[PDB]
Amino acid sequence: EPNPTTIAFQVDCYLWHLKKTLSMMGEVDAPFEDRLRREQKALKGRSMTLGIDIQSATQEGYYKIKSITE
Amino acid sequence: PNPTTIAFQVDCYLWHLKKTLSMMGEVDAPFEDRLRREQKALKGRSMTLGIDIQSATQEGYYKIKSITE
Repeated sequence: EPNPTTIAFQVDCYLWHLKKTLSMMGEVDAPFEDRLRREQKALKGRSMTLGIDIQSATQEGYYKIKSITE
Repeated sequence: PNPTTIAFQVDCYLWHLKKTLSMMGEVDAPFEDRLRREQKALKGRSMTLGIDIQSATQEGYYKIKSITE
């Protein structure tokens, strides 16, 4: 019985860190990095609702993505 | 290269990840709402780019693993 709403937040947080990383690396286009600015305001708003640290959650998301793949 | 294509590859493979989690029943309904809405977006971009989703997925996989940790 793990918690879907928390996993979702963690995964969204990590995926954002992954997507952002590629933008850091100049490998993506402007709309991609625009969805990135907005997704960021989104997670903050969600971070504040759930009361869950984003740095903390990125870690867990990273873990979850790794388990279903690699 | 090029940035629009990479971005499409990443989006598609990331979508495949999100759906996998959706199927595992490990994410909630809004995440699944985002997933279903995104799907119709990606089909738009695919017929705009001339890039089939399956193949952009395959590509997306290798691209992300190379930055994974």
